Amino acid sequence: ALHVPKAPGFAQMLKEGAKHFSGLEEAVYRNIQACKELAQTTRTAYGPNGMNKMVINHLEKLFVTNDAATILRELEVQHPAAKMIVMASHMQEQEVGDGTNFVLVFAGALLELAEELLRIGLSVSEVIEGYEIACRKAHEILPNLVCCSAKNLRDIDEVSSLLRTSIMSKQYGNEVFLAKLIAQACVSIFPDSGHFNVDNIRVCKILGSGISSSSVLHGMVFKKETEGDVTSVKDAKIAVYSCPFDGMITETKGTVLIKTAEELMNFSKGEENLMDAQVKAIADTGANVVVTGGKVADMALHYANKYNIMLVRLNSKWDLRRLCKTVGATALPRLTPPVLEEMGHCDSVYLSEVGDTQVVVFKHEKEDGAISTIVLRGSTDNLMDDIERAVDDGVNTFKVLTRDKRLVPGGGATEIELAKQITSYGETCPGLEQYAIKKFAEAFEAIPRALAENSGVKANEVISKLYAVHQEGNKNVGLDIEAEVPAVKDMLEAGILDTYLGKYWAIKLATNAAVTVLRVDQIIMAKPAGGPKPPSGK
Amino acid sequence: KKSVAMHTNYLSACSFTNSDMQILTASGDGTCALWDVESGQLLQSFHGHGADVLCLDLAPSETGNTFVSGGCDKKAMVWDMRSGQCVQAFETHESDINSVRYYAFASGRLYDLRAD
Amino acid sequence: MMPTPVILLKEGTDSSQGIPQLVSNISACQVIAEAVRTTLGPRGMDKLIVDGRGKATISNDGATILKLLDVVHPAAKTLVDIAKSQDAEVGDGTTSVTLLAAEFLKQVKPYVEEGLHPQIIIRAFRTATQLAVNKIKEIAVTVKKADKVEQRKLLEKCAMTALSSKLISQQKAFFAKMVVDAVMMLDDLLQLKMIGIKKVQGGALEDSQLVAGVAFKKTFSYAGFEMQPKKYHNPKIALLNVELELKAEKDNAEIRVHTVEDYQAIVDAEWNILYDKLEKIHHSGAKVVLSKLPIGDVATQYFADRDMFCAGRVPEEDLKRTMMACGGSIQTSVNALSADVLGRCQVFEETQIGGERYNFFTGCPKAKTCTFILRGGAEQFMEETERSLHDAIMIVRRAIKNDSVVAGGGAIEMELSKYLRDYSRTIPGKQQLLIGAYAKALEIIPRQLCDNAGFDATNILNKLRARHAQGGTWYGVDINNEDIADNFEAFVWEPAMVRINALTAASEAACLIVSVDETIKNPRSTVD
Ligand SMILES: Nc1ncnc2c1ncn2[C@@H]1O[C@H](COP(=O)(O)OP(=O)(O)O)[C@@H](O)[C@H]1O
Ligand SMILES: Nc1ncnc2c1ncn2[C@@H]1O[C@H](COP(=O)(O)OP(=O)(O)O)[C@@H](O)[C@H]1O
Ligand SMILES: [Mg+2]
Ligand SMILES: [Mg+2]
Repeated sequence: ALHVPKAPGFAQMLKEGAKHFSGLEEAVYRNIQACKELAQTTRTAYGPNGMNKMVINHLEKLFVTNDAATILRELEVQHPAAKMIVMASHMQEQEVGDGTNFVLVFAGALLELAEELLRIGLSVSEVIEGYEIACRKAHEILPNLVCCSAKNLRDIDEVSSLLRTSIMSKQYGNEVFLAKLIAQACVSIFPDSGHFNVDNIRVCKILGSGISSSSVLHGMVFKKETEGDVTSVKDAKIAVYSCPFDGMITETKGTVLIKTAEELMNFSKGEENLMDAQVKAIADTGANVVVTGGKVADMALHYANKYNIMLVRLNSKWDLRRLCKTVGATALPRLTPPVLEEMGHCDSVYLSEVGDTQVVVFKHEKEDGAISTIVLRGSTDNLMDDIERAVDDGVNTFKVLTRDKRLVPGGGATEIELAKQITSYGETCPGLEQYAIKKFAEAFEAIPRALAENSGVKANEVISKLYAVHQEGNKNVGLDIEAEVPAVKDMLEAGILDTYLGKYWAIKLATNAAVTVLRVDQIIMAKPAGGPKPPSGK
Repeated sequence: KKSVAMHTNYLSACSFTNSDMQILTASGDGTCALWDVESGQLLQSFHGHGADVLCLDLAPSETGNTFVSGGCDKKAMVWDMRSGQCVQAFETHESDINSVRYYAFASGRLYDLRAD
Repeated sequence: MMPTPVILLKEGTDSSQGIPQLVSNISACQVIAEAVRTTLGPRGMDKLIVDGRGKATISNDGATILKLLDVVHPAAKTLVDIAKSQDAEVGDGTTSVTLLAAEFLKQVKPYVEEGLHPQIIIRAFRTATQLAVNKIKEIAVTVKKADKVEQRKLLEKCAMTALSSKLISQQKAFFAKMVVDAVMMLDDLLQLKMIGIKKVQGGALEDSQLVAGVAFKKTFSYAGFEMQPKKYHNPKIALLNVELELKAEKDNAEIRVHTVEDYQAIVDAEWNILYDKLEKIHHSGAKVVLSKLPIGDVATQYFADRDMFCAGRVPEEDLKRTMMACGGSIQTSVNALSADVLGRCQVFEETQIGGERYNFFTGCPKAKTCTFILRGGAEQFMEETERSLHDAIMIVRRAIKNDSVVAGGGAIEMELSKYLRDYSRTIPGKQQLLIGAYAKALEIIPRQLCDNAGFDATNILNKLRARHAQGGTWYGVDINNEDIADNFEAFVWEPAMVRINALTAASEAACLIVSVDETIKNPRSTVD
C-alpha cells in the first residue's frame, strides 16, 4: 500500500517517453493557458507605443523588433497549441503582411473567453458554433465600416499618407520620412498594368550615416567592384551574359592533341587571337558595359580593358535576372555579340563608395523602371534590419491597397464598432449560442485595451468612452495616443486607417485558429527525439 | 603481391616507385631502403637522417632517380639514385613532418628546388 | 509560477522584462564606455588586449579596442556597432560616440527609474539631436575662397588635431604633412587602396618616408637575379600578368609523337615559345619587368644577360599602384607591347631598409598613388602607427570633400550644451528635464579630457560654462596650460561631419537601447 500502479489498458501500453492528455482539464484548459501565455508574451509590442524586444535565437543572432511574426519566428515555441497560433500568424503574414499581432491578441482573447464559457457550463460544440456564427456576422458587418478608399495610387502625397499608418506602429518617432521613401519607391514601380510585384522593390543596407540619410534609387545597387580598369560609364549599353566571360569549352572532355611543333607553337597564340576577336566583336556593337554570371578569364579581362569595357561579375543568378529586368537586357547563354533588342540601356553605371563599402550602381534618370532600390543608412545593423522590416510592411500594405482599395478606421475604432454591433446582434439571438456570440464580441476589446496599456493610460476609461461615443453614433472614433490622459478622437481626420483586407483576413484566421484549438480533445505526444532536424527541412 | 617482409623494424611508409620495377621503403631507424621487385635484392640503403622517416615521395614525371624523405629530424632532404647522396636538404620544418606532397614539394611550407 | 506539465517555450529560455532589465542595459553600456574611457584626448593612454592565441594588440583607437573586446551583452553590442559605424562613415571619433551614448543613457537612467515612459525620452533625444545637428551646421566655420595654400593649411591642422592623441603625437606635424601630401595626389575618388602602407621593422619614426611613386618588398628572387643591375636612370616598366616559365602549354594538353625528330622538335618548340615571349618583352624597349605570375630562373637569367630587371609574383595591389604611378597597363599577353602600355619612372632602385630589400619607383610626375614606409621598434608599434595614419587619412579625405570645421577640445559640445539648455528653458516642462539631461550629457567629453589630463574637471567645466554663457563659441580645454583657451585660435580643428555623425549615432543607439523593454535568450543549440 505504498504505490499507485498504472491502470490496465492504454496507460500501461503507452511508451516510456510518451504523454497522453485527455479531457477538459488535462487538454483544453492547458492549451488555452499556453495560447494565453503566448499572447501575453507578444502583447506589449502592439501599436505605435509598442516596445522593441531583443530576441536571441539559438545561433546568438540579435533581433530587436516589435514585429510579432519575426518575434514568433525567432522564438523556440514548443507547445503545439501555441504552434497552431504561430502558424496562423505566419499565414496572416504571408497572405497580407500586417496584422500578425492582431491575430495573436484576438486568438488569445477568444481562447480565454472560451475557457470562461466552458467553466460556466457551455459545451465545446456550442462555443464553437457561437464563435463561427459571430465570425460570419463580423464578416458581414465589416464592409459597412469602410470609411474611405485609396481612389488613386500613382500619386505620391496621398500614397505616402495611406502608407504612414502601416509604418507608424513601427518606427513611431519618424514615420513621415519612411512613408515618403516607400511611397516614392512603390510609385516608381507599379506601371500602367495593374499587377504590382513586391520583389521589384530592393533594399540595400549601407552602414554609417543614420537612417535619416536613406534614399531611393531608380535602379539596382550591388556591393561589388569592377573587375576591369573602367569604373564609370555615362551612356551604358550593358550586355548581360549568363555564361562565364571566357572561351567556352566542350562539355564532354577537353584534350589538346598536339602532334607537330607548329601546332604547339601556334595553339596559345590562336586561342588568344580568338579571345581578342570575340571581345572586339562584342565591343563593336557599342556595348561599353559587360555583366557576366560566371568567372572572368585573364585574357578576356585584358582584351576588355583594351577596348574600354566596364566589367561587373554577379555571382547570384537572382541578381542577374533582376538586373536584366531593370536594364531591359536578355542574359545571353553564349558569348556572342548582342543584337539591338537584347542589349540593355542604363543612363549611368559607375563605381561608388558609400560610407565604407564599395558599390556598383546601375542608375536610371527617368522616374520609372522595372526595379527600384532603397538604400538604407544607419548606425547599427539591427536598426537597419528593423527599418527593412518596416519597409517590407509598407510595401505589403501598398500591394494590399492595389488588390483592394477599401479602408477602415484604426486605433480600435473598427474593433469597438464591431464589438458593439456583434453584442447587439447576440442580444437578439435566443439559445445558448448567445453567450458565445457575446464573448466573441467582447474579445474585440483586447485591441483597444492593448493599445491603451502600451500607451500608458487606463484601458477601462478609454473603452467606456469609446462605447459612449460609438453609442452616440460616431463610428470613426478611436484611441488618441497623443495624450497623457484617456482621450479619444476621430480617426478619419487623423488619417489613421487600416486596410479592409488586413482586418478581414486577420479576423478569419484568428477565428479559425481559435476554433481549431478548441476542437482538440485528446493529445498524444511522442517522446521528443534527438534527431538533427527532420529531413524535409534539410 | 611482393610481401617481401625483409625488415628488422616497422615500415613508416612503403611507397611503390613510379617505375613499375622497384619499391622504396624507409625503416623505423630513419634509413631509407630501395628494393628490386624482380630480383629481391636491396639495391642501396640511405644513411643519415637518424630519426625515423615519415614520408616518401618519388619524382612525379617518372624519373625514378630522385626522391624526398622527411621524418622526426625536422628535415626535408632529397636523394639521388645515381649517386646515393643527399643532394638537397631543407630546414624550415620544426615538428615531426607527417605527410609530404610533391608538386618543388609541399610538406607539413612550400619548398622550391630551383632556389632552396 | 507553476510547473505547467507541458511548457510553452523550450527549457532554458531566459527572459528579463521591465524596468530592471533596462537599468541593467544602461549599466552594461556604462561598463563598455569605461573600457575605452581613458583613451580620449592628447593625454589618453593605450590599451593592451591579448587574444587566446597569445597575440597582443595595443591601440588608442576606440573601435579597435571595442572590437578586440568580445562583448556578448545584447544591449552593450550596440555601442560597439555604433563605434564601427563611426569608423566606417568618418574614421575618427570612435571613442566619442561610445562616451556620448553611455552618458545619454546614464543621464536618463534616473528618469527611467521613476517609470517615465520610454517614448517620451526617445522623442526628447530625437528633438535634441536634430537641434544639435542644425546648430553644428549653422555655426561651423567654412572658408569660401578656394585658396590652395589656405586649404593645405586647413588640412594640415585637421590632420594634426586628429593625430595629437596617439603615440606619434610627438611627430604629429611631420606625419600630418605626409598625410596631406599623400591625399592631395589621389585623383578623384580618394581610394584607400591607392595609398600603400609598408611597415619595416627598425629605425625611428623620423626615418619613416612617403614615396612619390610605389615601393614594395623584394619577392623571392631566383638564381641569377643578383647579376641584374639594381639602378636605372630612365627605365621603361613592363607591367605584365604572365607566367614566364618552362611549363606545359595547357593542363589538358597532351603530345603524341612517333619519331625522335618530332620529339626534338617539340622540345625546341617549347624552348622557342619561352624565348619568343622573352624576346618580345626585350624588344619592347623595357628595362624593368614586373609580373603578377611567377617568373622562372630561365627568364631571370635571360633578363640578367640583357642588363634588365625582373620581379615575379608581385602582389596585385602593388601592380595596381605601379600602374597608377608609372602610367602603364597590365598585359596578360606580350604579343602587342607598344609604348602605350609601358610604364615610365625617373629612377628605379633597390635599397636595403632595416634588413629588407625594397624596390623604389620614384620621380613619377603624374603619379596617382603613394606609399608610406613606416619604421618602428616592434610590429605592434608599426601597426598602431598605421592605425593613427589611417585616422588622419580618413579625416583629410573628409575635409577634402567638405571643408567645414569646428573647434575641438570640447568647445563645440559646450556651445551645443549651452544652446540646448537655452532651448529647454522655454518648453512646457516634461521634455525640458530630458533636454536638459541631454545638454548635461553633452559635457562628458571636456570632463573626460580634464580627467585624463589630471586636471580638476569641475573648475574647468565651470569656467567653460561661464565663458560660453558670457560670449565665446570656440573656448575649450587647454591641456598644456591647465586652463581654457579659444581652441579655434589654437588650431584645434575638427570637421563638422565628425561631430554630426557622432551625435547622430549616439542618439540612435540611445533611442534603440531605451526602446527595448524585454530581452529573451533562447537556449544554446549544439554547445559541443
Ligand atoms: N497613430 C495611431 N494612433 C492610434 N492607433 C494606431 C496609430 N497607428 C496605428 N494604430 C493602431 O495600431 C495597430 C497596428 O498594430 P501593429 O503593431 O501594426 O500590429 P500588427 O503588425 O499585427 O498590425 C492598428 O490596429 C492601428 O489601429
Ligand atoms: N590639442 C588638443 N587640445 C584639446 N583637445 C584635443 C586636442 N586634440 C584633440 N583633442 C580632443 O580629443 C578628442 C578626440 O580624441 P581622439 O582619441 O584623438 O579621437 P577619438 O575620439 O577617435 O578617440 C576630440 O574631442 C578633441 O576635442
Ligand atoms: Mg502592423
Ligand atoms: Mg581622434
